[PDB]
Formats: sequence, structure tokens, C-alpha cells
Amino acid sequence: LVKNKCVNFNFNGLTGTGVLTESNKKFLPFQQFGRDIADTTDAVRDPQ
Amino acid sequence: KNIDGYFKIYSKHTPINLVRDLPQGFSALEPLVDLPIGINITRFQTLL
Repeated sequence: LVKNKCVNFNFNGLTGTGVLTESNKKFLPFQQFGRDIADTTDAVRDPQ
Repeated sequence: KNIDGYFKIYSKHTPINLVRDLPQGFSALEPLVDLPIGINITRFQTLL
């Protein structure tokens, strides 16, 4: 895992390309993604 | 509910006090499980 640096990625088959940072977005135990008003993948949780 | 090989469950365990009926108040049900079984289910029965 790399941070603060533009990377391609795939998580768990979720893909996309972004800048993965550290975020205080309290997720849920079963929660996988985050999303956003525009319906655009936002936060994720590192599967491992 | 059964969709696409998936029976699915959700749950809540909540304290109440009413003897008669479903308390009036809102809380919603995270999944526990998914079972990739592939049965077809038209009926069911509880057990005691």
C-alpha cells in the first residue's frame, strides 16, 4: 500500500485510480466502500 | 431473502418492553450473512 501518491489501484475488485490517504471516516463492520453525493467511490477500507 | 444464489440475512437484537406488539420506533438491519447456496425457497417454517 502506498499513500499520498497517485496510483492506480484495485481493492477487492473495486478498482479506480486515486490518491489513497488516511481518513477519519468511521465505516461499518460490513461496510465495504464509501461513496458520495455524486455517487462516486470515495473512501475505502483496506481489506487486509 | 433469496436473490442470485444468495439467501441473505440481516438482524438486530434490541431491548424493548412491550408484551403485545412490535414497538414503534426505527432501527434498521445490517447484514450478518450471505449464503451462496442456490436453493429455491418457496416456503419455510420456524422451529422451537
